[PDB]
Amino acid sequence: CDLSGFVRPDPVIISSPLSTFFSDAPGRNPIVPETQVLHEEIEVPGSSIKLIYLSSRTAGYKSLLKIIMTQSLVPLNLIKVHLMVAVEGHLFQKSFLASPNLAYTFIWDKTDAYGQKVYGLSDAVVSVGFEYETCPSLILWEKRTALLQGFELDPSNLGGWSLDKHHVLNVKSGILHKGNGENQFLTQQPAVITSIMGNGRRRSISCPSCNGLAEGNKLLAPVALAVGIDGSLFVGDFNYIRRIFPSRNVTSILELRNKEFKHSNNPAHKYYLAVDPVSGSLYVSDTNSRRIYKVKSLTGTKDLAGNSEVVAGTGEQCLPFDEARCGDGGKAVDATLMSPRGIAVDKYGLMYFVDATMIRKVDQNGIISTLLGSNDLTAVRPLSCDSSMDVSQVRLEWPTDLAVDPMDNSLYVLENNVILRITENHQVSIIAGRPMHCQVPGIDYSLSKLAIHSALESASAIAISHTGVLYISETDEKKINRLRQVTTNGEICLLAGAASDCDCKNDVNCNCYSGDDGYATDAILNSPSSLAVAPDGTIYIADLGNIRIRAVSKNRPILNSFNQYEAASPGEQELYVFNADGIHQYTLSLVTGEYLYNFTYSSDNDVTEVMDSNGNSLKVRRDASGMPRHLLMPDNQIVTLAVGTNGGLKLVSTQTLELGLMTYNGNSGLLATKSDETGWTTFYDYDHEGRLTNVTRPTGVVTSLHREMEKSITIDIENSNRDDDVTVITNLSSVEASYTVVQDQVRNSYQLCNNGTLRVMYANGMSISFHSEPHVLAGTVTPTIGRCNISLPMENGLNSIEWRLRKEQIKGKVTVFGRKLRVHGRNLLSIDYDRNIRTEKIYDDHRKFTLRIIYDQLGRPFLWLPSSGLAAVNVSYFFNGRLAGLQRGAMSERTDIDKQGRIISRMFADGKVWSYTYLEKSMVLLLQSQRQYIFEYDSSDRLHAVTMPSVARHSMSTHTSVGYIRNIYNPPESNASVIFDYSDDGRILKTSFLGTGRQVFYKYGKLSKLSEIVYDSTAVTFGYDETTGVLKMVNLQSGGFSCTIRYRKIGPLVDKQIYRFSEEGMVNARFDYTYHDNSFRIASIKPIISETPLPVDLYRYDEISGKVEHFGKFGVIYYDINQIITTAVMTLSKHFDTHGRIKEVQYEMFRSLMYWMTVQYDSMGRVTKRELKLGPYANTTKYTYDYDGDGQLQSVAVNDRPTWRYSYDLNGNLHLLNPGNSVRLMPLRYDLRDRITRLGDIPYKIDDDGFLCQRGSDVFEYNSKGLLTRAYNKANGWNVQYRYDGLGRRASCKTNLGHHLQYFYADLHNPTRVTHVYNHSNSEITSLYYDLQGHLFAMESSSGEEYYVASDNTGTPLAVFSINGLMIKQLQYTAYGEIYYDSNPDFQLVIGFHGGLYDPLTKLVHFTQRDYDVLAGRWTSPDYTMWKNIGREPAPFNLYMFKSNNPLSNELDLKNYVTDVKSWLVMFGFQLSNIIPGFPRAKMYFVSPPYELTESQACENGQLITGVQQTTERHNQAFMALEGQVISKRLHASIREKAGHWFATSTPIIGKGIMFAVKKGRVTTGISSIATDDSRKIASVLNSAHYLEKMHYSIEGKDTHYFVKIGSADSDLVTLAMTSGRKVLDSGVNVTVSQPTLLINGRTRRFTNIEFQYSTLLINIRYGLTADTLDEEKARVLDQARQRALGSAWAKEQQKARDGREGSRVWTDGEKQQLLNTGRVQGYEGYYVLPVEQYPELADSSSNIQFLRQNE
Amino acid sequence: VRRELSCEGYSIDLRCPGSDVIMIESANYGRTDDKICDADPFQMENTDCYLPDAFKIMTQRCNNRTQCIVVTGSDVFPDPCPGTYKYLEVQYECVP
Ligand SMILES: *[C@@H]1O[C@H](CO)[C@@H](O[C@@H]2O[C@H](CO)[C@@H](O[C@@H]3O[C@H](CO[C@H]4O[C@H](CO)[C@@H](O)[C@H](O[C@H]5O[C@H](CO)[C@@H](O)[C@H](O)[C@@H]5O)[C@@H]4O)[C@@H](O)[C@H](O[C@H]4O[C@H](CO)[C@@H](O)[C@H](O)[C@@H]4O[C@H]4O[C@H](CO)[C@@H](O)[C@H](O)[C@@H]4O[C@H]4O[C@H](CO)[C@@H](O)[C@H](O)[C@@H]4O)[C@@H]3O)[C@H](O)[C@H]2NC(C)=O)[C@H](O)[C@H]1NC(C)=O
Ligand SMILES: *[C@@H]1O[C@H](CO)[C@@H](O[C@@H]2O[C@H](CO)[C@@H](O)[C@H](O)[C@H]2NC(C)=O)[C@H](O)[C@H]1NC(C)=O
Ligand SMILES: *[C@@H]1O[C@H](CO)[C@@H](O[C@@H]2O[C@H](CO)[C@@H](O)[C@H](O)[C@H]2NC(C)=O)[C@H](O)[C@H]1NC(C)=O
Ligand SMILES: *[C@@H]1O[C@H](CO)[C@@H](O[C@@H]2O[C@H](CO)[C@@H](O)[C@H](O)[C@H]2NC(C)=O)[C@H](O)[C@H]1NC(C)=O
Ligand SMILES: *[C@@H]1O[C@H](CO)[C@@H](O)[C@H](O)[C@H]1NC(C)=O
Repeated sequence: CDLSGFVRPDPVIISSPLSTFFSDAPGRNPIVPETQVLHEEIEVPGSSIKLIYLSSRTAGYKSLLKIIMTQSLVPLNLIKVHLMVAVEGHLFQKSFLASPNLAYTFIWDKTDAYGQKVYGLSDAVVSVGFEYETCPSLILWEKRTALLQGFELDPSNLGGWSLDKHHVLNVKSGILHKGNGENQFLTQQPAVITSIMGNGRRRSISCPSCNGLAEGNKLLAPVALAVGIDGSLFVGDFNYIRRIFPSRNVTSILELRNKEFKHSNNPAHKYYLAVDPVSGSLYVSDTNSRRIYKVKSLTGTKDLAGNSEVVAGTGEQCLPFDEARCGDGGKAVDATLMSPRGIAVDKYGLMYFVDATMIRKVDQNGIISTLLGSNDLTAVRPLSCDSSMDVSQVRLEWPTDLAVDPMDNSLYVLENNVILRITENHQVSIIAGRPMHCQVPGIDYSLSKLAIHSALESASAIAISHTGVLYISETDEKKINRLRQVTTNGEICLLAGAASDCDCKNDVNCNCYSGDDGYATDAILNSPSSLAVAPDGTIYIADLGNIRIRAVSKNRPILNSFNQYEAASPGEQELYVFNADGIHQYTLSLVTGEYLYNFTYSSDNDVTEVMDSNGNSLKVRRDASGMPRHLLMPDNQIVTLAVGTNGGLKLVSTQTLELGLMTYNGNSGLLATKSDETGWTTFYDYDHEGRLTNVTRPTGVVTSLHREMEKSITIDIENSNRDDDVTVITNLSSVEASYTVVQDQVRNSYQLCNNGTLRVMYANGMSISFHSEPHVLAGTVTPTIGRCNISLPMENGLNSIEWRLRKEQIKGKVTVFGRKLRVHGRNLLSIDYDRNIRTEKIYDDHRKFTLRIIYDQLGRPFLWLPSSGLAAVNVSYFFNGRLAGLQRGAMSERTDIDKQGRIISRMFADGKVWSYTYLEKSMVLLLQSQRQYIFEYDSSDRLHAVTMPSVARHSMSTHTSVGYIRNIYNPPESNASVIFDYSDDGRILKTSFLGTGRQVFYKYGKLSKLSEIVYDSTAVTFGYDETTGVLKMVNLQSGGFSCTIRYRKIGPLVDKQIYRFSEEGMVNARFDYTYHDNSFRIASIKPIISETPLPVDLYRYDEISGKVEHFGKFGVIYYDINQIITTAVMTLSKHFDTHGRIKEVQYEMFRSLMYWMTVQYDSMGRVTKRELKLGPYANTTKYTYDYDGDGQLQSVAVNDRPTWRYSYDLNGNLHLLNPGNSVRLMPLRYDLRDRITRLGDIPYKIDDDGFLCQRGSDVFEYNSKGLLTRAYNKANGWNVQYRYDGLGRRASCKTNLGHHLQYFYADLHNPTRVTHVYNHSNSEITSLYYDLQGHLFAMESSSGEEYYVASDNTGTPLAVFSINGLMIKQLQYTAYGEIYYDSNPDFQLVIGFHGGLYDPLTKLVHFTQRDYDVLAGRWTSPDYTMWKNIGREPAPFNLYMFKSNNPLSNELDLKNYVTDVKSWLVMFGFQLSNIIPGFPRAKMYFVSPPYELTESQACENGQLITGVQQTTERHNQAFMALEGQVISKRLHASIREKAGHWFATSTPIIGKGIMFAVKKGRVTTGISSIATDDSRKIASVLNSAHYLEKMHYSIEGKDTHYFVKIGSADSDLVTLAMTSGRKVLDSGVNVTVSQPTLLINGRTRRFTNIEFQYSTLLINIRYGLTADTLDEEKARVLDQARQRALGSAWAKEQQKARDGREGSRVWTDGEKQQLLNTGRVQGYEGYYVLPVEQYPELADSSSNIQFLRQNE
Repeated sequence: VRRELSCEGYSIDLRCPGSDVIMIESANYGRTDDKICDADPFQMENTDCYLPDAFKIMTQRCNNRTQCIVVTGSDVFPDPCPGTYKYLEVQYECVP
């Protein structure tokens, strides 16, 4: 049979991706979506080294190969399809029937044919056969290659787990397996180009000293290349044929007598080489001599000129139309040749060659024949673009090179910029190049990665690797000098040779030789003439133009002079040293060069000790077999390790704590369950391929991963509790790995290219391109991001950041490592480390900034020496390398530790000493004033209780609930619980105050971003753009009132901000922003308030530092750390001391001094003296401050005369003060919960939530969000109402006395800063101007008026000066901010004490999150978030005290000791955030902003759900890093922190070893081996139940969850072993079985009820038989909640009438009296404001109820 | 005393507050340090590059003025060291 023009099989082979992705925080997110890998961790006490688990480092994690052999269209005669897969000796064979879209997925167990484990990377050979109906005997075969990942090496040998810092190198496959889960496939990195022979200079024709070393050995003209069976490279060096041995030595083997020095670069004198695979014989074919030769001796004899034997040809050229057909049919020796060109030798030993325009054969017998028979012009048909025709129909025009495919055994011919293939069945087809037959319009879609669709530009040579990869040489000799690669799939790409800007042949001032010892794609080649593939896959190039032989090799670590391998991580700034076997010896600092970790092993190469730089040794105590027994921690603590019979780490524990408890799936090594000390068990489910499919948590939340492996691999990520579905699409090609992260219609693109480029194309419009370069210290083996090109969707949106690395070597050793940061060719900063003197110099390019960081003998930074005569910062360390003390001049804070490493003492420079005593899980903190704080902990170091010096005990607990983790704080002797509900990922879901019923609900949308905030009768919605994913709208809706904020963005940057209101009198606002060309810097702000355009404010910056040089009408001058704000009229000079604290302020107007202040501090930075002159002619007032034993303000003297006295409680409550200007000493009273009850004679009322309720006759109304909505005094006849935006900021203030103001926030960098004020009584806009410290200094009116404000050290306005330099207002405040003097009370100032919004009626100063009471000297509400970190950082505290009772000094923090480059730069005025895009801006907040506000700014940042998103972030963070080493500035012990777990964990109902899942409201349970019998009983009862979604409430303090079961309770009652009543389980869990009878809306119903309860957690199950059971329970729980909401609302309404307070509705005298006597009002009923149908969570909320009559 | 410095081809900006005027204290166009204004190895080859007329040029262009802008280059200053990457370093005061 003869098959001609038949459809060849074109299979699509898709291999499972390499495990390159890992998690940045395995404790926060263990899921790696793309590779479906589980990345877990176990933190161990006594060390920073963690235990890591990676699911890909197991036997169960198989290698996949999806082979799509047929498409939707099947050829007519096709009947059978055959498949062959060859991996490491295995041969899989399967036969299939012809069907559309026929595919098979091959699964590899990572073993060889002998059943032994295969490590690293393997090559798979896929063969697809097509059997036609015309011929059943013959099958059309096609061979393709695929890369499969084998077994990963296990360095640590700890039951499948590894030590965080312990790595291993696979020497054969070139893979770095890091202990943290990071895999670096070094061979997959950009290919390296090196010179293996030649020096760019010509040798003499005689070849003197040609027998020596290959490197640098002079060549003449390399025209031909061929690799021998030995691995030797035969070089056709024009006159001589030279053999390069694997020992890198050269010996001349043959001399060609017909070669002359003149014809070196002549194309007529070009010859071709070929090696026979049978016997290593080298064949030579000279076109000029018209013959073919064979080298006799490959070692080289004495007579080199006669070391050849004639194979074919006599020497005479035969005519094109020869009668005898140039001797065909007879012996090759006797035959004549036209012009022999390229030669190739078959697998069987058959020799093929190009003879002018035909292919001729020379068989084993020596008989010459013709394969591609010419002169048959009639039977010749023009070249078919799609189909494959026989040899007889093919005509060759100018053929040159020839090569055999070592995989196919097919012949490849290079013919007139087209590569053709001759199969063993004599079938010809186009493999690469576009002929003129179908040039244009042959293909309508134009550009594609296929070789058939890509045209060849002046091709010169071809080579085929053993993997069937074709390499094509292209030389124009001018600009095109490149090497292209054609993979088995038929894709073409550039392998070597960048496009040269210069002409190599014509231009005299040209150098076409570069890129050597670097990356191949960056290198510039010159006239490549021949190619050859080495056994290891390296490609040799005969670079004729540069008289060299260049090698394109796989990126690999090279054995150094010490017989060691070196790899590095630039992101971690570490260098790893391995022995000849790839075993981890040391970890050194890539910057410092100091040893960080030393690894010592046992006799069996099992790691036994990890020794850090500080002398901390983590010993692994092992058995003779190498089995781990336990870990001996640096503090001599024993961590017990139990390895199961399956070989998996079963238990990790201390003498008290159970750190980890694990179970695995058989012998696969796949982690099935993982438990901790709290009893929290996570369940992991995998498919038969060992890919993670489900992750189930005790909360009932299931994370599901679904894989669809087609032409592109798609992974779908779903969560049972959210609608945030994320899908990752992966497209792997020859050029790049293309990733697309999809969230609805929001698509983010990621491209990991072969050249080392990482490209991100965000949905917002911004694109980032990271470019790799070989590291200056570690070489080509480690690519580093040295360039970052940013693009914004605007006119001049191109930005560029660069890192320029350098080195200084003295006697071959690294002395200095320099790094320079550049923006658009300008140096901004340089960080250089000198290893000889151990100093790190950080310096500016213009003599403005200089910082030296001194490192000790252990390689730790200990001294910071700044410029401008500033106080140096120095630190102390303990033996274990932990920070002991800190010092900055006269200021110091030291600590002392236990033998256990616990802090026992804390010493301050003023002599203050705190003692820490440890007694049975409790720690007692005692101060010298004998004030005592007791902190009671868990075994997990989480707070149980806190006892104050007043002996009042506060209690806390944390518990796993249904869909979240509940955190409860209970005040002393109170049931008024404060609850913070968090999701499994650590996001806030609900904030509850059980005292009055205050609730804030947080909802998350499809983009996994904040979508809704619900509190009381208010709903706040966050709208995002459907395509870009950016925050477009923020809308607050409270009944009739609507406040909308709208944004327009240029990528992630705001260019427009709109304020819109639904109210009648309220005015709207618009702010237009422009950005400076090629930057992220704001250039202008143009406001439009009430359709009245205001003047534009221009911003000018220093391009080298980011310093604001001009803002509005104000100019800024910087000298050292001091600043001057200037105008033609005013000059504001700010002087700072050596500690960076303000020492002098000078305010001049019209060259006259208006205001001056001088501040003096003690050793600890407390304000001790303040001198003030308010006005040009006024006297100077001196204020002196004295502090008590605890640093609390004791007294204030005016001109050395005592005026104010302050005294404090044991709890720090201010219980004695001189109010305002008074000489009289007034006492303040407090309850057990530290809430104020009286101030002198005035009574105070604080509600059960901790919020200010009343101050005498003043009534304050705080909402669920903690915002003051209304305040009034009936006796004084005043009322004030406030409105807020969706971000929690005050939008308006309106009084009953005529006052009405509106506030606007135009500053994008300071979103809580009031920039504009609209006054309704005069319709004028006031522009507020703030200095570099954030203090108000100037004002501008829309009327044309200008005001100049004198503000103190805290930002408090003390005086106002007019446009003509006249003091119009002067204020005098007490230390706690109470005004006692005002020269002009009619001049209304918006900003008051500490920069906040002061209200003269309420006497409260507003800050976006908290309100401050000036009369009491405290906050009006507690900050309950203090409880989250008080356990980790124990210190004296009070929930209400203001600035630790030191109101005039900056709050004492460890941030006062400057130990980081970014913080030192901020002091000097530098703003790196303005010059480096994405760099974090220094926070300028006194009061922390609300959650939604900080979230609205950070939502524009790239998501971190997928592995490619985390890879991108690593690239970004490593690029922003400044110091080579950063210190851990913490004077407290490290605590193991869990997501959403704040306090001591309560015993769960869902026990340890129990699986619990809630999918679409349906309950499913599972059981593991460790689960107790009583825990299995609860699981059995809860299985198949239906959860009442969104209908869970806090009833009588109980976290109640409702469930239903369709059937009988009989089966479950047998399980519980009870009939009725209450039963207590071994865990302590209460089981209550009852048959209640409920009356719901007239209907009577009786049912069996099973209730599970522990502490506040309550799980309720209702039994029924009908289908309406779920609907009946839903109607029952909503009616019971409606009764609670109505019961509470009427009670609160009755209480308002009793107290004499204003009610929710206006009641008549009769209605009010009816409410007082009965409790209800006739004709009136409570109705929901926000519908219960859309908001079922507010069903029991009294603040969502309104009283209305039937008239509506 | 106030200080300004700019690398070759870049302008130097001098500004005084209100009605105060510039007075040049010292000036040099050239190279006196090996770390100032980073460039190729050829930059640090000469740290003794001085222009005596730099003081005179700055004095004439900036004295008695509220503000001054001068470009660090061949258009305003002669070349004291061809081949070496230069900078303009100035010390000045603001006087009535
Ligand atoms: C929102 O918009 C609201 C507007 O819709 C806005 O409310 C308005 O705010 C302005 C500015 O604060 C208010 O104006 C002030 O009114 C003061 C009250 O004085 C009245 O009573 C006196 C009798 O007791 C009358 O003599 C006096 O008559 C004057 O004003 C008439 C206009 O109504 C005019 O026809 C007369 O000829 C006469 O000039 C008035 O009826 C007033 O005292 C105050 O003036 C001072 O403040 C100005 C700057 O704000 C200075 O420029 C001016 O010179 C005044 O300063 C003097 O007094 C201060 C207080 O005592 C001192 O601190 C100063 O040092 C200075 O004192 C020297 O001079 C005195 C003589 O001038 C002398 O006696 C002293 O010994 C000393 O030598 C100003 O005009 C206006 O009332 C408010 N309007 C309304 C309708 O409500 C609101 O504030 C806005 N809110 C926000 C947040 O922006
Ligand atoms: C910072 O450096 C100072 C030296 O300037 C250290 O002060 C010395 O501390 C020792 C105790 O270790 C005293 O005996 C010396 O009298 C001090 N030296 C002098 C004369 O100043 C200081 O300890 C360092 N601070 C920290 C916290 O490391
Ligand atoms: C805190 O404790 C109080 C008192 O024990 C609880 O209030 C009682 O609640 C029941 C049932 O709702 C009512 O019948 C009583 O009239 C209430 N007592 C009074 C007079 O207040 C309150 O529910 C508890 N709250 C929490 C958060 O558990
Ligand atoms: C199981 O139920 C019992 C009885 O309802 C709970 O015990 C009571 O707890 C309160 C508060 O701690 C005490 O004031 C009572 O004295 C206890 N009553 C009795 C009769 O024991 C018990 O706390 C429940 N178990 C859990 C862990 O929630
Ligand atoms: C390689 O050549 C050098 C001369 O350059 C010679 O000294 C040496 O012995 C040779 N080494 C080998 C591999 O035999």
